[PDB]
Amino acid sequence: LRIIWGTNVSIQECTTNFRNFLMSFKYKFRKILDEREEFINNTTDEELYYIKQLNEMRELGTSNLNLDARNLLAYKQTEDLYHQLLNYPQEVISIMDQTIKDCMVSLIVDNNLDYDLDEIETKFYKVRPYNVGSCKGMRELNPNDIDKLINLKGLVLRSTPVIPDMKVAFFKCNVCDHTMAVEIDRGVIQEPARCERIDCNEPNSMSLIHNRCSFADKQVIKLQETPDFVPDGQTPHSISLCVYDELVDSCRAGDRIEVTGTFRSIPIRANSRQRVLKSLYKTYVDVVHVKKVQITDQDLAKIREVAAREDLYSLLARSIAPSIYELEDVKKGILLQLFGGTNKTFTKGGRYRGDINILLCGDPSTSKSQILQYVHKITPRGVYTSGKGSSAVGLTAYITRLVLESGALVLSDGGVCCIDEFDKMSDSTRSVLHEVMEQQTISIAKAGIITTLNARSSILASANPIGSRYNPNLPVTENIDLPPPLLSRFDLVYLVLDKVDEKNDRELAKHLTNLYLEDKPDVLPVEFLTMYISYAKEHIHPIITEAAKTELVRAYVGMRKMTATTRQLESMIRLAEAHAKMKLKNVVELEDVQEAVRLIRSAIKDYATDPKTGKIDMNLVQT
Amino acid sequence: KVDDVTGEKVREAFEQFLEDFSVQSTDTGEVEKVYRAQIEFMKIYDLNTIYIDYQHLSMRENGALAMAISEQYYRFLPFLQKGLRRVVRKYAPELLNTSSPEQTERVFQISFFNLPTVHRIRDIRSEKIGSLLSISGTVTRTSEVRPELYKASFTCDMCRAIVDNVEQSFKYTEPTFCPNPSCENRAFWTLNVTRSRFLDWQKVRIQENANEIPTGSMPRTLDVILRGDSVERAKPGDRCKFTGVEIVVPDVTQLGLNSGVTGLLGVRDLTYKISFLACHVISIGDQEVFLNSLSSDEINELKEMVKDEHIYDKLVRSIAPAVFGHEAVKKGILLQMLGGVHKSTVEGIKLRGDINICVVGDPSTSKSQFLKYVVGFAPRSVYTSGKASSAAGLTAAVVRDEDYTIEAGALMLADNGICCIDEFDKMDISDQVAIHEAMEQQTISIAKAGIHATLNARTSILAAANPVGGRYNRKLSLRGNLNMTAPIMSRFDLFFVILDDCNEKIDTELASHIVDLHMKRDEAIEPPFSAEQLRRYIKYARTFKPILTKEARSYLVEKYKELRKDDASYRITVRQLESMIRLSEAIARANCVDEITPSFIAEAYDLLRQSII
Repeated sequence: LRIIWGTNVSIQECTTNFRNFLMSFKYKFRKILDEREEFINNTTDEELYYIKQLNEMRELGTSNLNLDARNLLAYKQTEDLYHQLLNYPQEVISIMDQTIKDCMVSLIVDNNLDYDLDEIETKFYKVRPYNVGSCKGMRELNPNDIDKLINLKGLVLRSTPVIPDMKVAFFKCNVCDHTMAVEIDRGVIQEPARCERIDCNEPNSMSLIHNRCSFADKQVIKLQETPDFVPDGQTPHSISLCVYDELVDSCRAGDRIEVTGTFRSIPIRANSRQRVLKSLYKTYVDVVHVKKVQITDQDLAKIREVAAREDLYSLLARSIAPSIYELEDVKKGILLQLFGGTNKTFTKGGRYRGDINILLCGDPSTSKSQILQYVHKITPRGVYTSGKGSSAVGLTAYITRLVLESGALVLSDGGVCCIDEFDKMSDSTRSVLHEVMEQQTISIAKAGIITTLNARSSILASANPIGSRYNPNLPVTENIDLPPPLLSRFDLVYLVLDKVDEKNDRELAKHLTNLYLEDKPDVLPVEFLTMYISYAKEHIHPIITEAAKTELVRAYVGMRKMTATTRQLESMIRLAEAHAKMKLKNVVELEDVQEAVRLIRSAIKDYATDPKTGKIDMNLVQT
Repeated sequence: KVDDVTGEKVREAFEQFLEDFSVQSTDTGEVEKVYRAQIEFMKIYDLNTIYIDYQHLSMRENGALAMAISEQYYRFLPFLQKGLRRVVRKYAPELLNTSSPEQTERVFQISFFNLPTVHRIRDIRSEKIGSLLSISGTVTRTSEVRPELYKASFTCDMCRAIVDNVEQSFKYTEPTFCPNPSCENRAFWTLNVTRSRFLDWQKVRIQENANEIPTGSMPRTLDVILRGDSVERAKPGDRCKFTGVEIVVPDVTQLGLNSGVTGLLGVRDLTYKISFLACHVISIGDQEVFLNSLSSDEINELKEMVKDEHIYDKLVRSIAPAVFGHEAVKKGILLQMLGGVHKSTVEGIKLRGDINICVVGDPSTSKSQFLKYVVGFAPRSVYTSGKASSAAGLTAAVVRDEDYTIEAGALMLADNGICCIDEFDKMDISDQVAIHEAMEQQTISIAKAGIHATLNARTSILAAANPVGGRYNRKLSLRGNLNMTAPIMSRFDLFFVILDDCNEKIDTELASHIVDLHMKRDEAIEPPFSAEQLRRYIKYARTFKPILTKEARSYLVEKYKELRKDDASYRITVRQLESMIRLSEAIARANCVDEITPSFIAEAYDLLRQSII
C-alpha cells in the first residue's frame, strides 16, 4: 500500500475513508453527530450528504467541494481519516482531493447525467475542511501546531495582490529548440543535467522559460488575531494566510473571515543569494478553507410579518437596544439609517445619495453610546469610534510607501458608522467629514498620491452636550456642538435629555435594579433585525411617489417657513425611503415621508423645542 | 530544427487571409482583397505596420485564424510575421525590404483592433498571460521612446568574427559561441549600432478607471509596452484601450543579466512580474477647419444655431439645464467657455484672453453642480474640491525618475480649457494668492530639486465658495465676503452673488423642478441646445476672433467712465475695463457677430454691474 510518510497510515486507506464519507455515509450520520434529532430532517438525513454535495459540485461545474470536519467525524472511518488529517493536513487534503475527484467520476457514471470523466480529471477537486477546531488567534498558534489542521478566525488587516505561483516549470532548449514541461514539486523546479533530446547531445541544454512555465493562482491575506484572542494589554499579532485558486480573494479586506488551514513554518534564508538560512523559521498559515467571519425564505417571511405589524417600527427601535431605556426615538432613527434611503444617479444633478447619517446629542448617562454600541452590533458591518480617538486623516485616507489606504469612514462604508464623544471630536475632523458626507464619498489629494476612496457609510454619532449636562436654555444645535455644515450633511439630528420625576425615577431605578436582581440578566433578535434591514434593502427599493411627493413638497415648504436646506429635503426623502424599507414598502409613500418628517421632528425634540432661537424647554423634552 | 506544424499552418492561413480576404466594406458589399490593397497602401507609404480588425479574422476561415491568434498569439507571432513577409514578397517586394546603400529587410508589425472583449487591469490574471487581450484603462505615465535591442550584432575580438541581428531576451544577450568554427570565443563580443537593429521602446504605465472600481479602492496598475509605432501613440492621463499579449517579466538580477522558482538561475530564486505588451493602442478617453472636422449634419445644426438671432440667450438658457435660476452665472459660464481674443501690447505687456470668474454664495445653491457641468462640458478640463487638495501640487509637480524630473501638475490638465474649483472658500487663501500669481502672468515655473522647468499655464478659472458666516451677506461688501487678494479680485472678470429668494413662487418652482428631475431623470431638463451642439458652437466661436469697432471703443470708454462713477474706488479699475473687453469678445462670440458691438459692450457692462451688486 501507499502510506503517508511518518504516519504509518495508508494513503489508500485515507482515500478509502474519504470515499466512504463521500458515498455510503448518510447525512443522517452528520445529523446524528450534531444530535438535535428534532431539528434534523429524516429524508435529507437518509439521503447521503456528501453524495448530494458531489452531485451539487457536478451541477456547479466546479471541482472544489466544501468539507466539514464535523461530517468527517460523523462517519466513523472518515473520523479516523480526519484524525490522520489533523496529524498531516496537507497530505490528507491531497488524498481527499483525489478521493473527491474519483468519487465525482463514479457519481457521474452512477447518476448517468451527462458529464465528462476527462473534464473531472482536468478538474482538481478541493477539500476544504471546517470546524476542525475552535477558532484561535495567530498569537495562539504554535510551532507544534504547524503542519496540523486547525480552524482559525481573523479580521483581515489587508489582502495582498494575487501572487503568481509556479505550478509547473517549462524547459525550452535554446540549442535544439526542444520543448518540455517539468512539474514543480515543493516549490522547486527540476532541471535535467543533460539535454532532454538525445540527438541534441548538449549537457544542460534545457533552459526554463517563465512564460512557457505553468502558473497557478496564489494570494496571501494578512489576518489580525481575533479581538477575543488578542491580549487585553496589547494589540493583536497578525499572520498572513496563504491562499490559492478558488480560495484566493474569497473575502475582502476589512471584513472578518474564518479560514481553516494548516500552520506552516519555513526556513528563512540568511541572504537571498546565500544558501544559508537562519535557524528561526518564518511562520504562515495555509488555508485549506476560506470563509467569512442574503435572507433565507423563512427569515424573509418573518421580516414580512414584522413589517406588516404597525408596532414593528418601535419594536425594531427597542430591539436595537432592548435593555436600554427611554431612547426609542433615537433607536428608530438609527434603524431608519440602517435601512438606508435609496440612491438615485442622474446625468444632471449628480447622484442623490440614499445613505442616512444620524447625529445624536445626549447628556451624560443618556445611554447614548450604549445605544451606539447596540447599533454597531445591529449593523451588518460595524465601525465604532471615539471623538477623542478620531482623526481626520485616519477617517479619510492614509498613504504607505506611495499607495493610498482606506480611511476610517471608508472602512465604515458598506456599514453603519458609530461615533462616541462626538462633541469631543475635533472640529477639523468634522470639517473633513463635511465634504465626505455631502458627497457620500471621499476624495483625497496629496503630494505623490492623489485618489478618491468610497465613503458611502451611514453615520451615527453620540455626542456630549456642550455643557457637561444638557442645558434647556442652550439651543439644541449648540448643545450638540456640531458644525453647521456637518449638521446639514447629517440626515438626522437627535436630542435626548433626562427628565426628573419621582415616578420616572422609580421606573429607571427599577429597571437597573431588576438587571442587578438577576444574577445574570416586542424586540426582534439583533441578528434577525440585521437580517430584516438587509432584506429591506434587498427586496425594497423605495422611490419618490406622488403621495410621498405631496408630503415632501409640503415638508420642504413648511420647513422653509420654519428655513429648509435642500439637503434636508433629500435627507427627508432618504429617511422616507428608509421608512418604506422599515415597512417593507416597495416605493416611498406619503405615510413614509410623514413618518420621516415626524421621525426627524421627534429625534431633535423639535416638537419639544421652543419656537424662538431653537432652545428646548427641559420639560418639553420627553414631552 | 523542430518546427511547429500548427505554427506553419497558422502562417499559411495568415498569408491566405491577407492575400484573399476579398471582403471590402467600402461603399457597398464588395470584394477588393482589402488586406492586399492595404499592403499596396503601405507600399505607397513604405509603412511597416498593418492594422487588422479582429472581426475580419473572425469572419475569415470561419474564425479559425482569429481563434488561433487569440489562443496562441505568443506562439504564432513569428509565424504570423513570416506569413506577412511572404505576402509582402508576393505583392510589395519594396515593402519586403526597408527601402544607394543596400537596404536591409524591413521590420513588419501586425496590429489587431476591435477585439470582442475588453478587460480591466484587475480582471487580468496569471492564466491570461501569453494570450491576446484587450485592456481598458487610463495611462498614468509613459516612458520615453528608447531603442530596444531587438536585434544585436557582435564582433569577436579574438578572430574578428562577427555575428549579426542576434535576438535578445528580457536581459541583454550575447552569442553563445563564435560563428567561426575555428575560433572558440564565447566572450569579447563588441556590439555595432549600425549592424544591430533596434526597435523603438516605450513603457506606458496604466491603471483601472477610478469609476470602474466599485468600492473606490485603488485601481490595479498594469505596465503596457509600446514599441515601434506604438511608442508615443498614447498620452499620460488619457484613457486608452490596449490590445496585445499579456507578458511576465522575470527578475534581471536573478537571471544574472515572495516565492520564486529555483533549480532551473540555478540556486537563485526567480520572481515573476506581470506586464502587458500592446500590439494596438486606441484612446478611449480656423473656423473652416473645425467645420471640416464636423460632419455634414453637425455643420448644418451649428449653422442653424449660429443663424439664430437669439443664439446668445438660447446658449445662456442651455447652460446648466438641471439647475433652476442663476441665469447670471449661466451667462458668465457661457462667456467664459466662449473665451476672448488674446492681445499683447507693443511695450510687451500681455493681456489674458481667457475669462476667469469667482462665485461666492450661500450653500445649497448648486454652485458645485455648475462646476461639475462646466468640467463635463469643457475639453481639457479638470475638476477638484479645494479643501482636499495641495496648493503647490495643483499648480505643478516635481518628482525623481529612475534623477530629478518634473511631473505634470493639475493645472496643466485644465490648460487650454476651463478649470473648475469647488470649495474655493475652504481652499487655502495661500492657494488663492498662488492662483492670482499664476493668473494674469500665467507661466508657472519650477526652481526646486536643482531642475528648472517651465509651464505655460493657460486656462480659464471657475470657482465656487461659501461666503463668510455660511451665507452671503448683502450688507457685507463684495470684497472681503470671501477672503482673497485684492489684485486677484480686480483681475477676476466677475464676482457672482447668490442669495436665497424667499418668494413663494420661486420656492414652488424650484421644488417642482427638483421633484420632476428626481422622477424623470434627464427628461425634466429642457435646455434650448444639446450639450454636444453647444460644445461645437463654443469651438466655432473660439475659432472666431472678435474685433473691436470704433463705436465699440467709444462705448467701452463711456462704460468705463460709468464704472468709475459707480466707484465714486477699489471695486472698479482698469482691470474692470479689461474684463469688459473680454466679456464683449465673449458676447460677440455667443451672438456669432464677427466684430465687437456697442450692444455687446453694454451687455458686458451689465454683467460687471451685476457683479458689483
